[PDB]
Amino acid sequence: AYLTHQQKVLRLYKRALRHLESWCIHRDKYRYFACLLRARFDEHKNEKDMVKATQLLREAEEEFWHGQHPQPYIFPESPGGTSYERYECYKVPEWCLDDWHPSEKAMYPDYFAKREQWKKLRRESWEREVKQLQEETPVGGPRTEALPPARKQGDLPPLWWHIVTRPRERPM
Amino acid sequence: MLKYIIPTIMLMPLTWLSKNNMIWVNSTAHSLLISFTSLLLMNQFGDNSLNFSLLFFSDSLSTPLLILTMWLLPLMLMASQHHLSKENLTRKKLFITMLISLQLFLIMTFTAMELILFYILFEATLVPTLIIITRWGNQTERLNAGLYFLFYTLAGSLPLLVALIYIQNTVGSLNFLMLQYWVQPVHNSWSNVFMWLACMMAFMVKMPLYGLHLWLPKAHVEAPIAGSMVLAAVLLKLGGYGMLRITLILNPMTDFMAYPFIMLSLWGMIMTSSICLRQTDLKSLIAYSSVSHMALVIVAILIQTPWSYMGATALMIAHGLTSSMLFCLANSNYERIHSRTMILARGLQTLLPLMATWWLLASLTNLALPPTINLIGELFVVMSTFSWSNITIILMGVNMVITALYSLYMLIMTQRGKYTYHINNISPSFTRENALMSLHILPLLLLTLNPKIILGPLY
Amino acid sequence: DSWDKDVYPEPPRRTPAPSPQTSLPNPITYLTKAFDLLVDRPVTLVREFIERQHAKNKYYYYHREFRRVPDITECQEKDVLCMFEAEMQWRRDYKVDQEIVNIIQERLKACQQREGESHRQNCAKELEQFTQVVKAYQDRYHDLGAHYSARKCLAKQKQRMLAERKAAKEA
Amino acid sequence: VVRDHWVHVLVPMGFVFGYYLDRKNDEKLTAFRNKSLLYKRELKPNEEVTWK
Amino acid sequence: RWQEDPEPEDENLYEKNPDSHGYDKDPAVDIWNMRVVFFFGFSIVLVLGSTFVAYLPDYRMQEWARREAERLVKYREAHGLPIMESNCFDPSKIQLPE
Amino acid sequence: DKRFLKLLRFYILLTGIPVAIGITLINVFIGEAELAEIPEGYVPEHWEYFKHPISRWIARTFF
Amino acid sequence: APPLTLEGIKDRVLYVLKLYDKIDPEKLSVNSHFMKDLGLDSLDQVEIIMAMEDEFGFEIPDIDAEKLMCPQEIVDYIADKKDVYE
Amino acid sequence: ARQWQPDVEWAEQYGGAVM
Amino acid sequence: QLLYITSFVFVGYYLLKRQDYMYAVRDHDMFSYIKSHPEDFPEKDKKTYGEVFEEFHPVR
Ligand SMILES: CCCCCCCCCCCCO[C@@H]1O[C@H](CO)[C@@H](O[C@H]2O[C@H](CO)[C@@H](O)[C@H](O)[C@H]2O)[C@H](O)[C@H]1O
Ligand SMILES: CCCCCCCCCCCCO[C@@H]1O[C@H](CO)[C@@H](O[C@H]2O[C@H](CO)[C@@H](O)[C@H](O)[C@H]2O)[C@H](O)[C@H]1O
Ligand SMILES: CCCCCCCCCCCCO[C@@H]1O[C@H](CO)[C@@H](O[C@H]2O[C@H](CO)[C@@H](O)[C@H](O)[C@H]2O)[C@H](O)[C@H]1O
Ligand SMILES: CCCCCCCCCCCCO[C@@H]1O[C@H](CO)[C@@H](O[C@H]2O[C@H](CO)[C@@H](O)[C@H](O)[C@H]2O)[C@H](O)[C@H]1O
Repeated sequence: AYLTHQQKVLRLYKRALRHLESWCIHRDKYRYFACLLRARFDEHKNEKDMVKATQLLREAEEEFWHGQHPQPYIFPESPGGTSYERYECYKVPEWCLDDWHPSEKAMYPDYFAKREQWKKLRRESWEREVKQLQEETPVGGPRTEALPPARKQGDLPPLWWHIVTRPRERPM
Repeated sequence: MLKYIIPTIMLMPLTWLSKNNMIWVNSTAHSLLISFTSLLLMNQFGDNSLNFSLLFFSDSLSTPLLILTMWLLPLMLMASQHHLSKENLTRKKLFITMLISLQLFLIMTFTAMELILFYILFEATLVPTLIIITRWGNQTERLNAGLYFLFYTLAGSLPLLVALIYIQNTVGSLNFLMLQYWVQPVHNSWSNVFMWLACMMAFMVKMPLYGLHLWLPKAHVEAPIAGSMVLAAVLLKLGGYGMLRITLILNPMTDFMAYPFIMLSLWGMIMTSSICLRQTDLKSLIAYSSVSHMALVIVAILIQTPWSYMGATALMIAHGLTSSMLFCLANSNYERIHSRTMILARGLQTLLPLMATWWLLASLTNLALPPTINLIGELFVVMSTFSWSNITIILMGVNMVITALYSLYMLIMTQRGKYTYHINNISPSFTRENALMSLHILPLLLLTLNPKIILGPLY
Repeated sequence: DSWDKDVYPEPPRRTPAPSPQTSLPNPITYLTKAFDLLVDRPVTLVREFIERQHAKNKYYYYHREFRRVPDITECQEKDVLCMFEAEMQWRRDYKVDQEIVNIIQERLKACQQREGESHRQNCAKELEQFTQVVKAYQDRYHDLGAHYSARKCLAKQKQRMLAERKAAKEA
Repeated sequence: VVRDHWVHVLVPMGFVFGYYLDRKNDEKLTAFRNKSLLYKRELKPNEEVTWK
Repeated sequence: RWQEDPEPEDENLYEKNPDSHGYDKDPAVDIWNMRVVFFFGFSIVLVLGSTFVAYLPDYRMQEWARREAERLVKYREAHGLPIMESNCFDPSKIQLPE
Repeated sequence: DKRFLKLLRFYILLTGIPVAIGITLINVFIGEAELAEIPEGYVPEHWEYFKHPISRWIARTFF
Repeated sequence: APPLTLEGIKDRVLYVLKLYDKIDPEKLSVNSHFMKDLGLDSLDQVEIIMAMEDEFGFEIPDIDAEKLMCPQEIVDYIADKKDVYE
Repeated sequence: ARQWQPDVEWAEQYGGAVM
Repeated sequence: QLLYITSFVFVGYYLLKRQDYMYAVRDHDMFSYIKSHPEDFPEKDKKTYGEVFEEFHPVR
C-alpha cells in the first residue's frame, strides 16, 4: 500500500472510532468507550520495534474486522450514503452555455458579459500554462499527479479551468 | 399496383432534374405524397384479397408491409442528408436513386402474384442494398460486410430458384391464387425433405434464423443509417413474408421439419437477448436485438395457427418501426461523438432532455409495454405457442425478462449516470432529428387505437 | 329497443320500491335530482337538437345479402372457378360463425353479472347453450391451421363422419 | 409552369397515369362481369355494365 | 507517407445559423425542407391518414358478420333449429370411402 | 426542444382542428345512415352498405 | 439548509476547538498549528477532524484530512466543498 | 471521421502476380 | 438520340413479330399432336370433392 505505517494506524483509528460510534449510538456511551479505545492506541504509541509495531497493527486490523458494525453509519453525501450523487443529474457543464440561442443569452446580458471575460482569461493564459509545465516536468514525464503553482505575477496556476469553473454542489 | 410503381419511378426524374439545393426537399416532399396514397391499399375484404391484375395483388399481409415500405423512404432521406452533406452532387443523386430503386423492387416484391416474379424482385433488392453498404459505408469492414450479405443470401436463394421451377413443372403454375386451390399434400420422402429445405432456407437467412444470423451484425455495424433503416425495417421482413406464403404448399411436412428450426429459434432468442447484455457496440446491440425479435416470428410462422400468424404479422410491423427508430437514435449520437461504443457517451439525458424522451419511448416499445403493437404481436405468439406446447411458456417468459434487462440497460448506460467530462461537442438536438423520431413513434403508437389493420389476413 | 331483444334477451327488471326506516334524508335522492337537472336536462336538449338536424336529412344503408352458391363438395377437382366461389362462401360462413360464438359468449357474460351471487344456478341455460355452440364450432373449424380452407374443413368432417360410422357399426 | 416549379408535376402526373393504366387493365379482365354465381343479376333500365 | 488531404474538422450548423433546423446550410432551404417534412409528414399523412383509417368502411366485413350472425341467431331460435350444427357441409352431398 | 414541440403542435393542429370541426358538422348536420330493408327490385350501390357518411364517401370515391 | 459564510464557518470551527480539553482556548487562533503551537499529536489531529465532520455533517477523506494542520486550513477546506465565497 | 478509402498498403494487395 | 430510339424500335418490332410467330407455331404443333394421338391425352373422369377422399392432418 502507498500508505506509510503512520498513515495506516491513523486510518484504522478513525475507522475504528466510527464503527464504535455505530455500536454505541448514545453519545455518553460512545464517549466512555472512545476513551478506552484511545487508551489502547496510546499504550503502544512509543513502540520502537517496527516488527512489533507492524504485528500490533495487523492484529488490530483483524480485531476490527471481527468487531465491525455490519451496517455502519455513513454521512448522507459520502460514498454509499443515501444522498451520494443525488445531485449529479442537476450538474450541467459550463460549455453548454455556448450552445444557447441568442434569445436565451439575451435574458442574462450581464452574466454573459462576465462569462466572456473568463473565456478571454482562459484563452490568454493557456499558452503560458502549457509552457510552465513543459519546463518543470522532469525528462520522461511526471512522476506524480501534483501540479505546480504559478510563479510570476499575472500567471494563473497551470490547469485551473475545470477546477475553478466546476459545477456547484447544489447547482439548482 | 401501377398507381404506386409509376409514381415511385417518377421520383428518379424528379431527383435528377431538381435544382442542386432542392434534391432533399423535392424527393422527401413527393415520397411523402406517395406514402399518403398508399392508404388506398386498405380496401380489404373478409373473404377475397385485392387482386388488381395478373401480375400484382394485395391482401392483408402485404398491405401493412407496403405502407411500411413507402413510409420509410421519406424517413431515410431525412436520416441521410446530414452525413452526405459534403458528398459530390451527382453521388448524392445516385444515393437517392438507390433508395428509390429499393422501394420500387420492394413494393413489387410484396404484391407479386407469381412466385418466380417474387423471386426475381426478392433477389433484386440485393443490388441496391449491397451498393449502399459498400459505397457509402464509412469503414474498411464495409467490403467484407458486403460479401457476407451477398453470399449468405445467394447460398439460400439459388436452391430456392431450383425448387420453385421444379414446383411449376409438376403443378403447372406458381401463381399464388392458383396454388391455394391446386395445392397437394407433401408426403414423407428424402426428396420432399430437400424440397422443403430449399423452399425455406432462403427465407430463414433473411429473417435471420439463429445460426445463420452472423451476417446481420456485420452489415448493420458497417452500413450507413439509411442502409440500417431499410435493412432492419423491411428487408428482414422479406423472409417472414416469403415463409408466410410458401408454407401453404409445404403441409403436412412442416409438422416435423419445423422442429429443428423451432429449437434454434426458441433457444436462439434466449441467447441473442443475453448477448445484448454484453454488447459494447450500440449498433451491434440493436442488430442482435432484431435476431431475438425475429426468432419469435419464425416460431409463429412454423406452428401455423390463426393466432400465430396474427401475432407474427403484428411483430413484423411493430419491430420494423421500433428497430428503425433505435438505429436513428444511435445515429444521432454517432453524428456527434463519431463512435458506436455504447459506454463512451453517458448521462446524455442531462444534455439532450428531449432526445432522452425519444430514447425512453423507443426502449419501452422494444420491451413490448402494453398496449403497444409490439406487445400485441408478441403476446399473440406466446398464447399460440403455449397451446403448441405448454413448456414453451418458460422460454417465452425468460426472454421477456432478458429483453427488459438489456432494453433499459441501453437506456441507463447512454442516458443516465454522469456525463462524460471530455465530450464537449453535444450540440442541441436539431429539428430534423426530433422530427425523425416523432415520425417513427407517433404512427407506432397510433396503431394501438386500431390494430386490426396490422393483424394480417387471418384477422 | 334499439337492438333485437330476442338476440340479446334480458329478464324483466324488478327494482324494490324505497322503504326508508330512517328520519334522515337519503343523499342519493338529492344527488339524483341534481344530476337530472344539471346533467340530464342539458344533455337531452343538445341531443334533441341533433336529432332534429338528422330528421331533415334521412338516407338509408342496407345489410348486404349474399346469394348461396354450390359448396366445395360439389366442385370438380382442380376446378378453380367453382372452387373459388365455394371458398369465398365458406370464408364468409366462417366469419359469421365466429360472431355467433361471440353473441352466445356475450349472453353468458351478461348473465353472470346480472344474476350476481346466484349466477351458478340462474345462468344454467346460457351456460348450456354456450357449451353446445362451442362444441359445434370446434367440430367445424378447430385444428384446420393457418392455411385453412373449405377443402381442409371437408377433409376434417369426412374423417369425423367415418369415425362415427364405425361407432354405429360397432354397436 | 415556371422553370422553377415544373418538376413538381412528375410524380403527381405519375399517379394519374398509373391510376389510368390500372383502370384500363380492368377492361382486359371482364370475362365474368355479371356472370359469377354470387353476383349476376338483370340489368337496370339504363345500365349496360354492372361495373367498369 | 504520401499526398493526402487531412480530415476536415467537424462542422456545427448552429455556428453560422443559430436558427438552423438541421436540414441544410442554406437558411432559405433549411426552412423550406422543414416545412415540407412537417406539413406533409404530420398535417397530411398522420392527421388525414389517421382520420382515413378511422373511417374505413367495415374493414374486412367485421360489422357485416355481426349483423348477419344476429339475423341467423334470431331465425334459428324462433324456428327451433340449432344455433350452430357441427357438420359444416350437408352430409347428403358426401360419399365416404368404403 | 421548445421550438420543435411548438412546430409539432402547429402542423398537427393545422389540419387537426379543421378535421375535428368537419367531423363534428358531418355528424350533427348530415348524420348517419338508417338501416333499412332493401326495396324490392332495387340494387344498391356498393357504397350504400355502410352507415357513416365519411365511410360512404370513402367507398364512393376511392374504392 | 440555511447557507454558510466564511465568518460563520470560522466561528464554528473555533467553537468546536474551544470545547476540546487538550487545547488552550486562549492560545487558540485561526493560524495555530495543531502540532507546533498547540502541542497535539497525530492521534489528536484525527479526533479534531472527526469533530469537524460531526459539526458540519460531511466526511473529510483521510487523504485530505491529514493535511489540515491549522484551523484556517480546515475553514478553507470546508468553504471549498460547500462553495462558500462570501 | 471521414469515410475510409483504400490506401497504398491496401492497393498493393492487388499488384502482385497472384492474389 | 432520335436514331438510337428509331433503330431500337425498328429492330424490336421485327423481333417481337418473330417472337409471337414462334409461340403461335409452338401452340399449333402442340394442339395438332394432341389431336393426332387421342390415346395419350384421355379425358380425366372428374370426381367432385364430395366423392374424392383426402386425409386430414390436424394443425394442433
Ligand atoms: C452459413 C450459410 C452461408 C455461408 C456462406 C459462406 C460463404 C463465404 C462468405 C464470405 C466470403 C468472404 O471471402 C473472404 O473471407 C475472409 C474471411 O472469411 C475475409 O478475410 C478476412 O478473414 C480472414 C480469415 O478469417 C483473414 O485472414 C483476413 O485478414 C480478413 O480480411 C476476406 O476479406 C473475404 O473476402
Ligand atoms: C435442418 C435439418 C433438418 C433435418 C430433418 C430430418 C427429417 C428426417 C425425415 C425422415 C423421413 C424420410 O422419409 C422416409 O424414408 C423413405 C424414403 O426414402 C421412405 O421409405 C421408402 O424408402 C425406404 C428406404 O429405406 C424403404 O424402406 C421403404 O420401403 C420406402 O417406402 C419412408 O417411408 C419415409 O418416411
Ligand atoms: C400535388 C404535389 C405538390 C408538390 C408540392 C411540393 C412543394 C415543394 C416546396 C419547395 C418550394 C421551393 O420554391 C422556391 O421558390 C423560389 C421562388 O419561386 C425559388 O427561387 C428562390 O431561390 C432562392 C432559394 O434557393 C431564394 O433565396 C430566392 O429568393 C428565390 O428566387 C426557389 O428556387 C424555389 O426552391
Ligand atoms: C372533415 C374531414 C373529414 C374527412 C374528409 C371527408 C370529406 C367528405 C365528408 C362528407 C361528405 C358528404 O357525405 C355524403 O353526404 C350526403 C348527404 O348530403 C349523403 O347523401 C345521402 O343524403 C342526401 C340527402 O341528405 C341524399 O343525396 C341521399 O339521401 C343520400 O345519398 C352521402 O351518402 C354522404 O356520403
